[PDB]
Amino acid sequence: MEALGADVTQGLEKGSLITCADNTGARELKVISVHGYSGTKNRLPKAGLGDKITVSVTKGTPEMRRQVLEAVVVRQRKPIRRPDGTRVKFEDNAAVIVDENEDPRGTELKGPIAREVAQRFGSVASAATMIV
Amino acid sequence: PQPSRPRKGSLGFGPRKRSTSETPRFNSWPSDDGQPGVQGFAGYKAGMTHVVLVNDEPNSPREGMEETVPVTVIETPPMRAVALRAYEDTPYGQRPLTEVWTDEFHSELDRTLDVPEDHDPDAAEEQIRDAHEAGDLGDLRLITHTVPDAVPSVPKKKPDVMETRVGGGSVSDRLDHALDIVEDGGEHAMNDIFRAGEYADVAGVTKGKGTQGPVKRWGVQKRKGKHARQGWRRRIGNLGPWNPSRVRSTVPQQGQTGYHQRTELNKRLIDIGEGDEPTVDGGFVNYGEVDGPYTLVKGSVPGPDKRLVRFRPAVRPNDQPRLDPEVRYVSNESNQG
Amino acid sequence: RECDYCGTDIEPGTGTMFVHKDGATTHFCSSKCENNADLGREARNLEWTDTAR
RNA sequence: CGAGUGGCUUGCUACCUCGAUGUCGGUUCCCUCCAUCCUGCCCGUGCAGAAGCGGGCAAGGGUGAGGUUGUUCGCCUAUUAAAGGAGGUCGUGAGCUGGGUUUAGACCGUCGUGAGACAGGUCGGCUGCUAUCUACUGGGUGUGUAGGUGUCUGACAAGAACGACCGUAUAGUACGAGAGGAACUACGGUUGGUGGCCACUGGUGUACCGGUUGUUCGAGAGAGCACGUGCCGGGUAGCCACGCCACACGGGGUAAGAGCUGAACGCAUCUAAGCUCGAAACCCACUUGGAAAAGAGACACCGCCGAGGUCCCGCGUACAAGACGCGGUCGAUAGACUCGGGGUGUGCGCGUCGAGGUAACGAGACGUUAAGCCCACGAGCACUAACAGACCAA
RNA sequence: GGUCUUAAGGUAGCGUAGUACCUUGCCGCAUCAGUAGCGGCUUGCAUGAAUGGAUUAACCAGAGCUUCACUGUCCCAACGUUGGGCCCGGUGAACUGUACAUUCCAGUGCGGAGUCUGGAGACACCCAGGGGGAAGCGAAGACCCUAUGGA
RNA sequence: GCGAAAGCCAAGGCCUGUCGGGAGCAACCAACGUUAGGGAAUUCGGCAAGUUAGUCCCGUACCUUCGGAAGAAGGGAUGCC
RNA sequence: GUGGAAGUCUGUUAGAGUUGGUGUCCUACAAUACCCUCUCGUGAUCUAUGUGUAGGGGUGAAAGGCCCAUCGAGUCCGGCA
Ligand SMILES: [Cl-]
Ligand SMILES: [Cl-]
Ligand SMILES: [K+]
Ligand SMILES: [Mg+2]
Ligand SMILES: [Mg+2]
Ligand SMILES: [Mg+2]
Ligand SMILES: [Mg+2]
Ligand SMILES: [Mg+2]
Ligand SMILES: [Mg+2]
Ligand SMILES: [Mg+2]
Ligand SMILES: [Mg+2]
Ligand SMILES: [Mg+2]
Ligand SMILES: [Mg+2]
Ligand SMILES: [Mg+2]
Ligand SMILES: [Mg+2]
Ligand SMILES: [Mg+2]
Ligand SMILES: [Mg+2]
Ligand SMILES: [Mg+2]
Ligand SMILES: [Mg+2]
Ligand SMILES: [Mg+2]
Ligand SMILES: [Mg+2]
Ligand SMILES: [Mg+2]
Ligand SMILES: [Mg+2]
Ligand SMILES: [Mg+2]
Ligand SMILES: [Mg+2]
Ligand SMILES: [Mg+2]
Ligand SMILES: [Mg+2]
Ligand SMILES: [Mg+2]
Ligand SMILES: [Mg+2]
Ligand SMILES: [Mg+2]
Ligand SMILES: [Mg+2]
Ligand SMILES: [Mg+2]
Ligand SMILES: [Mg+2]
Ligand code: NA
Ligand code: NA
Ligand code: NA
Ligand code: NA
Ligand code: NA
Ligand code: NA
Ligand code: NA
Ligand code: NA
Ligand code: NA
Ligand code: NA
Ligand code: NA
Ligand code: NA
Ligand code: NA
Ligand code: NA
Ligand code: NA
Ligand code: NA
Ligand code: NA
Ligand code: NA
Ligand code: NA
Ligand code: NA
Ligand code: NA
Ligand code: NA
Ligand code: NA
Repeated sequence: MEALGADVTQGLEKGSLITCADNTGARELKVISVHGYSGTKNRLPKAGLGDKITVSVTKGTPEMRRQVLEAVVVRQRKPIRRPDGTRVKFEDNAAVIVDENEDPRGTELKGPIAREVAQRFGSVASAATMIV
Repeated sequence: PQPSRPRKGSLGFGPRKRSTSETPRFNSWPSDDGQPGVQGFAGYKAGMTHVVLVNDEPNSPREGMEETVPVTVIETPPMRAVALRAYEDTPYGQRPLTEVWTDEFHSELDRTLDVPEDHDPDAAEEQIRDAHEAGDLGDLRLITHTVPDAVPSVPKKKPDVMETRVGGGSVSDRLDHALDIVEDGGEHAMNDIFRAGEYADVAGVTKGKGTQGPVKRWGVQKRKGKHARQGWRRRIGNLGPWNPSRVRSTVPQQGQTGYHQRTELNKRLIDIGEGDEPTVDGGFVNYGEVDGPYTLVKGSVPGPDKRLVRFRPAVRPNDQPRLDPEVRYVSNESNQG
Repeated sequence: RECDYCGTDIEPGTGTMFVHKDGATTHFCSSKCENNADLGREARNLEWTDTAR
């Protein structure tokens, strides 16, 4: 994919329960797989900010609950590094449900978002209230 | 069916034993392209700090922007090419022919050598040129030594002698270039060989660690789960199959780890200066204060502070030289805190 | 820049930026400040801090 | 239908061991095979393109994570370039595990008059040993080559030191009615592997500083104990990874294949002689080791009554013994002191305030006080200690 | 089949059961995915009434399963603490030993060789290590068969 | 302090759970502390470890043989002067 | 409200027992040990001393358990070379 413009220490794993930063009806997400990723023996597959993960809907409306959708990691508690040296970290781990075209499924994006995510997912970017 | 997995550690840096010489020895040299010149230099590792740089890469979207880059500070005072050794091409490879020395010796070179009292420079020179006429002259390298006395932080005074090669235009011209350098007093500087922005190959003898287990030495796993509580924690599963009935040298075992020679490739020379521009507040931990000829190398360099490290024009660079990078800032913040 | 906690100048090429839930942004110069902050301590109440000085 | 190859399955045999070659499955760690799953280079196509399908060369590298089940096998999910198969005593219990088979207890079903049985199911049910030899990983001491110091050479040896993916431009282009939709090349990043390093982020940090509970030293001050820190908060150096740096291309020769010239055979023919090309595979390149390479190496200088080395002494860029490196008054090697640089977070005492209380008394607040205490780093500094001196050696 | 063996011919219930071979039975719940677990169905290889059947509150170091919480069990390991380990003084065993023995790759052989055959490699001695091999050491195999053996 | 509990300390006893010296003291082992993000992905199985905790106040489901379930669960408080 | 029942509950009170760690040990400290964990703890309770039952016989809330490290028939000597 296109360079994030930031070094990332993946803070998530396959099976990780994160927050769905949108009004889709899905509240809690469960990481299932990481697009384009292949690990190594015994290594639990890792996901970080800026990744397109496959997700399962843990909590939310009966309609969205138990579905398998794609999503983008917008926030993560583990730090990330920027070109100027500074580390950046969030208050939680969060992703935004997305379709085949990488367009957000929902209409509104709750909470802040990382600027680096913009260079990758524009439609998600141009849907954010805050961009840190 | 038991998933595959690359072996633990590389088999290319062995045997994993203690190095023969604390002073590194390059086993390769750059090609004879440009004008006659010495193909290497040396200094002494001091420590690390970060530098703020302007993006030099033309292919980067960030080109021209501020950029924080890790740097290892190395005190690189002038060295002295005390002699010219010529090798001859024999049916068994290259062999040292003769050496052309000088008279002007550094006051403390005898702490290592049996300095020449009676030497015939001309004769050796003649022998070298006669061999050249015969078409048997291999290559030409200069015997060099450092001036640890010039570096206060470094306790040693006993100079580190090492042979560096001279790559020049023609054999006839670089021979002369060599002879000249030597005749004077062999004094030369990092400026003479390098320029900020060029990529160098830094060789050095890594930080020693004594004997270490397979886990640290080869990166094998630790016993996991229940296995970890049985009496085995950091020992591998087995030394090998039933057959062949012997332990193969390729299995990860305990031993000397650290204090090995390593030659890191493509190290960008962020800046070659002089003075105390790079010194950290409170002094470089376990080293001291830097106030003299120095070199700022991008990233890490093998070895501990105070160790001797060697330079060489990258023999296999991937990028094109991007001369004299713009340094907008060099951290002088204390390395304690 | 300046540490949003103690007030000293953040040495360039250092520090962390904690992004808050609401979207707020706090630049810390060190873990010491981040940790005193996590304890609920206000920079104004701690003497060693420039903010207090 | 016919001819075979393999030795993974199953069966057959009864050669080997019953004065015992520890089971299945798993794990961990190492090497290998090719009948190739991916990746490289190719041929055919019912090959427009894109996506495929079938075949050839090829074992360099890769071939991963999970849900049920003891399972091997297999079924299933989501990722993937692909998630290939097989050998090494069905590799691996003087390595681990012990869920299953297969001891002694017990139940259920079936069978039996019964003890009790089951190629039925089920719960419980132990893992011994100080390595003599050999093997290898690393470390030394000697002898050989036949005085010493420093620098090298390179027979050979090891490597995957690099493998793979995604994205952008090319390009909405070639191709195509349209839908759809490539490539050469140039770039940016990711993943896996590898080697090193700690400025930065992170962990540790029973160095250190502060808070505080119980108790003891009469109170105060200041301390001990509470498991090898009472607990809580912060945390330097170092060591680390979760952090940071580096890890080609290009040549040469080939395979499959594409061809040139060309005869046997006037023609034709990539082959028979000859030649031009062409794989992630081979060789070089690069990295690491390597004078014990018995052809036991080369150079330079010093020295054979003196070059050099060992011991001794202060120490570490080194370290399990040994080894290694540096310094030794022609000195900054170590300690003390003083600074600098750091960690804590504002000392004892005193003054004012303090809810109240007649007063006694009083938890606490502010000032003095960026205070007090502390530092595994740096510097200045010969003050103390590197003294004295011994030995060996052509 | 719409009686016959042998007296009767499975009633209440429970049921794929700690009993169900087929079997991972089918449907559902739950999970991304559930040979598990629970519920329903149930023709039950071969359930069933004091050989007790069904049900059931409380109890349980009893067997299986799910959720919240928790966390170095794991990703993937690091640093530290105490006792060892290493070096020195003193004390001071045992196991084991046909002989020889620096081996490695192949071969051969009673078909699982340090010793045979062919090659390769190999200067001697010593220290530390983790245990690949000596079909390592330990026990005249518990398994299986045999004995005109035993209990 | 509820206590014949812990922890600390008297009286009384002891340094005889009877080999020492040295190396910042390496690998490896036994006990153990702390580990960012994730949070059972480990494994036959959460085995091991961890979490919770004392006292008072509020409050408390299905089910039940009416005893129980029940400290269900959940919520709040807690020092000193 | 009183009362204070219980093969009642919590409990390393004393005391008794022995679930997991398949830890430590496994030429042991020990021919059944050590540590943590865990169960009972007013009763069919635990325990000292004395006393009875003897080998095809005892004893047995039954495991073929136990009867002095000896048990699907104790130990000793004899039959016995
Ligand atoms: Cl996955
Ligand atoms: Cl393991
Ligand atoms: K046998
Ligand atoms: Mg695994
Ligand atoms: Mg065990
Ligand atoms: Mg630092
Ligand atoms: Mg800092
Ligand atoms: Mg064996
Ligand atoms: Mg083939
Ligand atoms: Mg291979
Ligand atoms: Mg096997
Ligand atoms: Mg195998
Ligand atoms: Mg074995
Ligand atoms: Mg065993
Ligand atoms: Mg053993
Ligand atoms: Mg078992
Ligand atoms: Mg079982
Ligand atoms: Mg069983
Ligand atoms: Mg203490
Ligand atoms: Mg069922
Ligand atoms: Mg009846
Ligand atoms: Mg032979
Ligand atoms: Mg026998
Ligand atoms: Mg039998
Ligand atoms: Mg009989
Ligand atoms: Mg953690
Ligand atoms: Mg699991
Ligand atoms: Mg698993
Ligand atoms: Mg437990
Ligand atoms: Mg009771
Ligand atoms: Mg109790
Ligand atoms: Mg009695
Ligand atoms: Mg029985
Ligand atoms: Na253990
Ligand atoms: Na053990
Ligand atoms: Na074995
Ligand atoms: Na065959
Ligand atoms: Na067979
Ligand atoms: Na035998
Ligand atoms: Na096995
Ligand atoms: Na291959
Ligand atoms: Na499976
Ligand atoms: Na075997
Ligand atoms: Na096994
Ligand atoms: Na075992
Ligand atoms: Na080639
Ligand atoms: Na030699
Ligand atoms: Na019946
Ligand atoms: Na009971
Ligand atoms: Na731990
Ligand atoms: Na062995
Ligand atoms: Na004594
Ligand atoms: Na009453
Ligand atoms: Na016990
Ligand atoms: Na008897
Ligand atoms: Na007798």
